[PDB]
Amino acid sequence: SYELTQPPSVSASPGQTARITCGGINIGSELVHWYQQKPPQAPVLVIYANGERPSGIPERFSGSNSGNTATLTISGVEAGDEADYYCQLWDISSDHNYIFGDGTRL
Amino acid sequence: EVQLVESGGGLVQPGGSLRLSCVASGFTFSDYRMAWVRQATGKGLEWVSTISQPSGTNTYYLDPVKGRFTVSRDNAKNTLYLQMHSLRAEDTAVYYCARVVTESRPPAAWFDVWGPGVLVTVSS
Amino acid sequence: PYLGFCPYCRHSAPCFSPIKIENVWDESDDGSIRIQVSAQFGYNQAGTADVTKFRYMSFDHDHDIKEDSMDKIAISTSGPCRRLGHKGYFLLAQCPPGDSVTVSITSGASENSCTVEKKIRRKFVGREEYLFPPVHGKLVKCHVYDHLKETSAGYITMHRPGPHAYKSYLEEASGEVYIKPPSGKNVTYECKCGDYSTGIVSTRTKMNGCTKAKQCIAYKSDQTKWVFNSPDLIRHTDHSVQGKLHIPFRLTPTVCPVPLAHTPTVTKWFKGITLHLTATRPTLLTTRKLGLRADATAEWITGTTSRNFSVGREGLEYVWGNHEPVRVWAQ
Repeated sequence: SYELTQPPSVSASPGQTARITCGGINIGSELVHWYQQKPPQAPVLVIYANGERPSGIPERFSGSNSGNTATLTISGVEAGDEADYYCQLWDISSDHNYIFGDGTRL
Repeated sequence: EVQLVESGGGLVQPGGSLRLSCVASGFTFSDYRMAWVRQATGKGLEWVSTISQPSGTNTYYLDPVKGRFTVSRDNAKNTLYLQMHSLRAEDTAVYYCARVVTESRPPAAWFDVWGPGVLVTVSS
Repeated sequence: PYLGFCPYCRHSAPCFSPIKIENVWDESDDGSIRIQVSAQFGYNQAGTADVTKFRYMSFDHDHDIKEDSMDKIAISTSGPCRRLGHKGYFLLAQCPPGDSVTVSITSGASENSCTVEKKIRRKFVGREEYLFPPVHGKLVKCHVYDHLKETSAGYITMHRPGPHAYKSYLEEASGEVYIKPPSGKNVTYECKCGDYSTGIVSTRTKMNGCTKAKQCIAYKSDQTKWVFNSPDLIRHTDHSVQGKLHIPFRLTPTVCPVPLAHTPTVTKWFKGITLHLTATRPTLLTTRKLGLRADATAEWITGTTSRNFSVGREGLEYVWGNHEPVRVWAQ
């Protein structure tokens, strides 16, 4: 069973780039997915398959995954980016489990 | 428009049972795998169960909810269902019924469409 | 150290082999040609640099990487070629002219050869055809591949290895499908016998509801390599640029020797000249008037001959082979 760890918080004024990290053992060998949430609204997928996005996601969002770390990079932060962010993976050797991260607020 | 709408939740006693319904519209209900996912108040999202397509032969569940919660589907009315039995306090949460998009190679699954959700509370 | 679908094997047909050529370059003035294959030259199992041996794909269901020595590789287009250098995917070699290029690995009687069509013609520099660089001649500007293997003509990108399916991982017994991974290896399996279902199994494992082995697939979770973006391999979905390696043997500038043709003998008549010429090989003669109209002429000549060329009061200029321009003015 993989354990997904993200920083509990990240602080970012608007204008620069913000990185949010998901940590887990050997997660670079799997495909991570990043979801963004404004509670109580349902979250929204922003990254899937480590490098690519659904339609409508602005160009500032990008994702990467390597070794033991996945990274969500948000260039030019604005007030609207202040949200909760959850990293996700599908550990299929563990009976098709869908493992999420603890979460990070911006 | 692709839309998923939940219903059936509410207040139940511990040890009780409930039937959450989720009606789907705007897409071929029979062509996609479906799931129920959970969020407790102030906690993160957590996966509950998945039912496959088109007949939903293989059903997968989280470890504590095995033997008590059952997913089912009907393609005729395009409705997903989750029956719960022997409900406990920590089941109190908002459930989203989610359409599943699965890509074969590498095996990877991520959810694309979610309903607004429905709350169940389990308290005495 | 991946495998490419080489069009021409040892025998006659296409196969999947480590030694597929997927591109060839010959622009160098000296005739040296740069070749690109899927093997890793100068590298042992772990990839440590060592010229004497190389690593490549293995014809087995585990498909590990196995290694061999330099002396057993050969290259040939019409006659045998000479290896000038090797690094990773790339080779540099001097070859006789031909219409195809072949690389052969000779593990005893196991002689695996891949051939690909490419018209390589004997090319020269200067204004005189010659077989060989003359011992004496003008030193003219040329461009040739630098023998230094640490150079870089550019960069090529590689990505995560894609699927590598097998049916030895699968087995059929009494109309049921089992997966048999290699010992101690977690092998990713996925199948559809009605419902689609995935997973990872590290041991001899059953699957239910399945009667045909064609419906299921299994393959190792091998991310421990990087593969060139070849057209012969089905690809990983996350095909981001995951590595850039240099293109050794940069096409560098230098000076080359070129011959000195026969010195012409001028025979002059009224407002005109008669150049007696000798040139064993094709030599380029060019001329042009120095007035309003150049009236430029060019001609590649062999043998011995004579050319009558009118010269006017304005004058004439001519270049004979690599010699310097010569100018004349009539009366």
